[PDB]
Amino acid sequence: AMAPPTLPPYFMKGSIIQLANGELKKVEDLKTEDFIQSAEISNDLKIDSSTVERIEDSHSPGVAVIQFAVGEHRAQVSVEVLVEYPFFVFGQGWSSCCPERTSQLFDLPCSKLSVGDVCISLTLK
Amino acid sequence: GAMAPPTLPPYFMKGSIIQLANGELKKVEDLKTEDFIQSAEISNDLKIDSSTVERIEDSHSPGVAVIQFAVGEHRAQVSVEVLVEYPFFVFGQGWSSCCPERTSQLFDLPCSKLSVGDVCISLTLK
Ligand code: NA
Repeated sequence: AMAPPTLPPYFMKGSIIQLANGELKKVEDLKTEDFIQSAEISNDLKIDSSTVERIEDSHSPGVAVIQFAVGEHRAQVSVEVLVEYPFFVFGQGWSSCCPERTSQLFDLPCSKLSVGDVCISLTLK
Repeated sequence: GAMAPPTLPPYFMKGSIIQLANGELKKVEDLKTEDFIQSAEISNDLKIDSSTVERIEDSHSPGVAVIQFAVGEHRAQVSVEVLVEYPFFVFGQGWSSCCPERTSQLFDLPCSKLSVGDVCISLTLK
C-alpha cells in the first residue's frame, strides 16, 4: 500500500491556512482545535482519526511502513510513506518519522512520530 | 476502501496561501510550474522530484482511482488508490485530478483532467 508520491505545498512554513470560519493561521501555529471546529462547521467534511500501531523501515530507503488503525472499528491499514511526511498528531502538533528532514524540507518543527499517536485529518461526509 | 492519512486529499489547503522559498506568497490556485523550479534553485539540498502518470483506472472501490506512477529518476513503479478528486500539480499544466469537477467544488480552484503522461511534481530533499 503506497502513498501518493507528491506532497501538498502548504507544508512550507509561512504558509497560511484558511479555516472554515474565516480566520487565518500560519501552518506552524496550527492547533488541534483548529481541526475540530473547522470540521464541525463544514457540511462537507468531518474529522477522521488514525492511530499509529507500528513503524518499520521499508525495503526502499528513506521510506517508512506505518501500520494504522483507521477511524472507529480500527481498520488496519499499512502505508509506505516518506520519512519526512508530516502528520498532525492529536495534542502534539506536526510529527514525522524524521523531523530533521522535515526541517530541511519545510523548516517545519516536527515531533517524533510514535506508536499510539492519533493522526487526525479532514475527510468527507 | 479504508485509507490512511497520507492517502486522503489535503482538503485543508482549500483557500490556502503558500510561502515560497524566494519569500514570495501565492494563493494556492495561482501557483505556476515556474514557482516550483524557481524555489528549487534556492537551495542545493532541494530539487523538483517527478512522478509520471503511467496508467489510470477505476478501483474495486467506487470514487477511488488506481493510478500507476514512475517515481523519481529511477522510475520506481508505484500503484496508488486515491479518491477521484485528489489534486496533483502537473508540469506545464497545474492542478489536475481524475475528477476535475469534483476537485473544483472541494478545493475551490481550476482543475484539469489528469492524463497518462502528466508529470506530477513536488519539492523534495536530496
Ligand atoms: Na536545488
